[PDB]
Amino acid sequence: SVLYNSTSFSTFKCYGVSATKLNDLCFSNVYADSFVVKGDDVRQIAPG
Amino acid sequence: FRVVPSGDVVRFPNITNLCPFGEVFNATKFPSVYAWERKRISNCVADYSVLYNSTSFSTFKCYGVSATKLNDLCFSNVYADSFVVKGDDVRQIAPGQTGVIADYNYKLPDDFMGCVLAWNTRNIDATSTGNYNYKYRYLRHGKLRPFERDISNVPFSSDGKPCTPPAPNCYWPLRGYGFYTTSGIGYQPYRVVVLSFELLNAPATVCGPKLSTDLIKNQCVNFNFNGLTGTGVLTPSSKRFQPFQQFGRDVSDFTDSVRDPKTSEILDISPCSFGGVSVITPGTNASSE
Amino acid sequence: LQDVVNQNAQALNTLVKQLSSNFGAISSVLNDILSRLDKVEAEVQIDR
Amino acid sequence: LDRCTTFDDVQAPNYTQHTSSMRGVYYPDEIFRSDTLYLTQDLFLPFYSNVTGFHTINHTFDNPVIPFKDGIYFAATEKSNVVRGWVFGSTMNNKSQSVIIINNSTNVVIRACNFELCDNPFFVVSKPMGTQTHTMIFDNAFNCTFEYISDAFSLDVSEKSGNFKHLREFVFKNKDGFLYVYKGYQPIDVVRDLPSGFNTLKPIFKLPLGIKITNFRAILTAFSPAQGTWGTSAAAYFVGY
Ligand SMILES: *[C@@H]1O[C@H](CO)[C@@H](O[C@@H]2O[C@H](CO)[C@@H](O[C@@H]3O[C@H](CO)[C@@H](O)[C@H](O)[C@@H]3O)[C@H](O)[C@H]2NC(C)=O)[C@H](O)[C@H]1NC(C)=O
Ligand SMILES: *[C@@H]1O[C@H](CO)[C@@H](O[C@@H]2O[C@H](CO)[C@@H](O[C@@H]3O[C@H](CO)[C@@H](O)[C@H](O)[C@@H]3O)[C@H](O)[C@H]2NC(C)=O)[C@H](O)[C@H]1NC(C)=O
Ligand SMILES: *[C@@H]1O[C@H](CO)[C@@H](O[C@@H]2O[C@H](CO)[C@@H](O[C@@H]3O[C@H](CO)[C@@H](O)[C@H](O)[C@@H]3O)[C@H](O)[C@H]2NC(C)=O)[C@H](O)[C@H]1NC(C)=O
Ligand SMILES: *[C@@H]1O[C@H](CO)[C@@H](O[C@@H]2O[C@H](CO)[C@@H](O)[C@H](O)[C@H]2NC(C)=O)[C@H](O)[C@H]1NC(C)=O
Ligand SMILES: *[C@@H]1O[C@H](CO)[C@@H](O[C@@H]2O[C@H](CO)[C@@H](O)[C@H](O)[C@H]2NC(C)=O)[C@H](O)[C@H]1NC(C)=O
Ligand SMILES: *[C@@H]1O[C@H](CO)[C@@H](O[C@@H]2O[C@H](CO)[C@@H](O)[C@H](O)[C@H]2NC(C)=O)[C@H](O)[C@H]1NC(C)=O
Ligand SMILES: *[C@@H]1O[C@H](CO)[C@@H](O[C@@H]2O[C@H](CO)[C@@H](O)[C@H](O)[C@H]2NC(C)=O)[C@H](O)[C@H]1NC(C)=O
Ligand SMILES: CCCCC/C=C\C/C=C/CCCCCCCC(=O)O
Ligand SMILES: *[C@@H]1O[C@H](CO)[C@@H](O)[C@H](O)[C@H]1NC(C)=O
Ligand SMILES: *[C@@H]1O[C@H](CO)[C@@H](O)[C@H](O)[C@H]1NC(C)=O
Ligand SMILES: *[C@@H]1O[C@H](CO)[C@@H](O)[C@H](O)[C@H]1NC(C)=O
Ligand SMILES: *[C@@H]1O[C@H](CO)[C@@H](O)[C@H](O)[C@H]1NC(C)=O
Ligand SMILES: *[C@@H]1O[C@H](CO)[C@@H](O)[C@H](O)[C@H]1NC(C)=O
Repeated sequence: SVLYNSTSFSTFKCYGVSATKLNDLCFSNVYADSFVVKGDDVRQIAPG
Repeated sequence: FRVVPSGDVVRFPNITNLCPFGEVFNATKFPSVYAWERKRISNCVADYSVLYNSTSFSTFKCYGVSATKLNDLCFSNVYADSFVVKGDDVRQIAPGQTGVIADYNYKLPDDFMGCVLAWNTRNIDATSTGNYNYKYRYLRHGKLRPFERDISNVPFSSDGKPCTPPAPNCYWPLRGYGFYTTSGIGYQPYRVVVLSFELLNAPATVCGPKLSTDLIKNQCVNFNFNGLTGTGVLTPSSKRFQPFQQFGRDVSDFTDSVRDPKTSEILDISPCSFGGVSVITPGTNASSE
Repeated sequence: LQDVVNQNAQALNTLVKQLSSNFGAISSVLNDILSRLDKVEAEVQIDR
Repeated sequence: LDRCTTFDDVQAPNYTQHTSSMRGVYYPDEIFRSDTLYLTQDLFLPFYSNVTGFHTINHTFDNPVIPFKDGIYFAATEKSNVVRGWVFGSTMNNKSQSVIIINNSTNVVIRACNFELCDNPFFVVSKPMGTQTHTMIFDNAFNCTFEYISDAFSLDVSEKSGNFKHLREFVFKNKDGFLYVYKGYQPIDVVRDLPSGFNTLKPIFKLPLGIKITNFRAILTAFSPAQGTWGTSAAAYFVGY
């Protein structure tokens, strides 16, 4: 929730878990991958 | 023994006025999301094709019903909710979302039935100097429940105790959108309308554009009562519905009785095919009779 | 003999009553399904 | 009486205990059924639950703030129309939205606003004349979001004597921004208690208020023998969860 005052996301999608349960869980072996793409290429960042 | 229908019956209520598409979608003013507004819709014809010549919707999504069936149904207990959000926030107006809007401003139920519409309004709601009249809440203790609104303006502290605005760890909970003419699409204003209703379980007074016919009795026909379609034989009934009841059901959950929406007469509905049939043959090798 | 009769009748009546189960579909009424949904999703519900 | 007053020398409530008796059943949906048994799961009042009684008599004028929890069953036994409605809310002041549902002498009024609620809301009726004189529910209202006014009628507001004659039952629920209201009625002839029996309630309202409801208070009637002096008439109402 600290992000609410500083960031706005055009895309936010979650797989394997409901977005409304995130606050009630603990997560194992967490990694974050970062990069930059073009606007039309964002849709390609998804399974399949 | 099988019987096929030989007729067609359509029964809708007496409706003359067109629904207030102009009032809803063309209103001069829209409210802030944190103070979203609700309006009842009743006793009108929902002929939405009239919008085709005046409106273009960036977002249109329906839940609980197929968009291609809307013209053939009648809707019960219809409300329309209106407010304004940012371009990046539109995605949050959907069941099971998280974020500032879905948490503190406006939330839909998990079993939502209805439709969501949204369109860009930069030319109307954005100015070169920046328009700050639209606001949203970004601080709150706990999340809103579905279709709940909070319009308080109490100063906010994480500790939870009362504080005075000019003091550390004390903030005003409402913030203003900044809508500029030169902003990017993600920071441009959008107008949103959310329609909610129920289907085929109770009385209705909003319907699609359809022509009603006469009532045919004691004959296997196709029928459509207030959007509920089927095949059967209609007879007069001795059951007495209460004013809030529109359909009756048997132990198999089959719809076996209905109140006519024009005369208020109660009708029983019965299946067409009925009866046992047997075939006696001496053998196809011997005869075909 | 009485319970033979009763067993037969109960079996048939239970068969009639069991038509009210959803089996995981949005409804147990084919007419409701076909009045609300288009063919593609109606097919899934009817298959259930 | 232009503003709202506080009664002086009022006895504290006695939260008398009673039991429900197969009361509080309502129609679960709008589908017609007959000659059948139907199993369903919902918010119901369990048989023989403990209920709390509140009384107006002599110098006892019971109208505390009562928790709402997950829904309410509210039954009034009376003979002279003392209980007139309710106020539902969370903080019960002008810091949040509250909804008033009242039956004044001529109309049923429902309003959702920021109310400057008065801790002692009541109607005033003159014993010698039998006419309603004042209403003192709230001092101010603003930011109103919902209003409903029914067709006009006439009520017998005069005081009566004898045994309690009318039992009026209500069920209140709050779900997805809607306040469900169910109602039922019975003629009775009793003295003090809540009669035992069975009676199904019917839906009346489904109000699209969209407010948080955690507390509620009842609105009562005060019978004044003379201008300035405050009196009461016998009446009882009972609450269950
Ligand atoms: C029927 O009896 C039950 C108990 O058998 C009563 O429910 C009890 O109500 C009290 C008063 O609100 C509850 O106490 C409060 O609960 C919480 C947790 O502490 C909090 O709000 C307060 O600090 C206070 O303790 C109590 O928990 C509750 N008991 C149970 C088991 O739920 C009920 O009120 C009776 N029915 C009536 C009076 O109509
Ligand atoms: C019970 O409550 C109802 C609802 O508030 C009261 O009726 C309303 O009374 C007000 C005045 O107190 C009326 O306002 C005025 O009415 C006329 C309209 O031509 C005119 O003088 C003003 O323009 C103003 O609107 C209001 O119309 C009226 N509402 C209705 C629906 O009739 C009623 O008086 C209350 N009864 C008692 C015994 O207090
Ligand atoms: C709920 O009621 C409150 C209290 O009345 C409303 O707040 C008030 O809203 C007005 C109208 O927008 C604010 O405008 C003020 O008016 C003049 C100039 O027009 C001047 O005092 C200020 O520059 C300002 O523009 C007013 O400040 C504000 N008052 C307070 C004490 O907060 C509020 O709008 C209502 N909420 C809803 C959702 O209707
Ligand atoms: C959220 O961000 C806002 C905007 O930056 C913060 O409010 C600003 O605070 C600064 C520092 O005091 C002021 O100079 C600005 O005028 C404020 N902007 C306003 C009031 O619109 C706010 O403090 C942040 N909140 C939290 C909890 O960090
Ligand atoms: C649909 O909208 C169009 C565009 O506004 C309407 O056609 C215009 O009609 C006005 C009034 O006669 C003319 O001045 C314009 O020149 C027309 N625009 C054209 C022809 O491109 C049209 O009448 C509307 N249709 C309906 C059925 O309302
Ligand atoms: C809907 O309109 C129809 C058509 O006018 C009404 O049906 C007629 O009502 C009149 C007045 O009672 C009768 O004399 C006629 O016999 C009815 N039938 C026809 C074919 O005219 C009907 O009452 C209206 N329904 C409602 C609910 O207002
Ligand atoms: C909301 O209610 C409170 C409490 O009754 C009101 O507080 C009063 O405010 C006025 C104006 O400042 C003072 O003169 C009074 O002394 C305060 N208390 C009382 C008991 O009257 C408050 O004004 C109400 N309204 C608002 C908008 O805050
Ligand atoms: C003015 C209030 C209307 C109330 C709606 C009535 C009934 C229930 C729903 C009807 C569907 C209307 C949505 C039309 C969308 C147009 C789509 C487009 O143009 O791409
Ligand atoms: C992000 O980095 C910028 C650049 O240093 C800095 O000004 C800002 O405070 C940081 N935090 C946020 C929330 O943007
Ligand atoms: C909408 O409102 C505008 C502004 O008043 C008006 O010009 C227009 O005719 C209305 N109707 C449509 C379909 O835009
Ligand atoms: C099959 O065919 C003949 C000619 O129809 C029929 O009469 C005869 O009974 C059959 N043959 C047998 C049963 O062997
Ligand atoms: C209230 O209860 C007390 C005991 O707690 C009893 O002594 C008293 O008489 C009661 N008063 C009334 C008015 O019922
Ligand atoms: C009320 O007052 C009357 C008259 O004095 C008295 O007889 C009666 O007992 C009182 N009732 C209660 C509950 O105090």
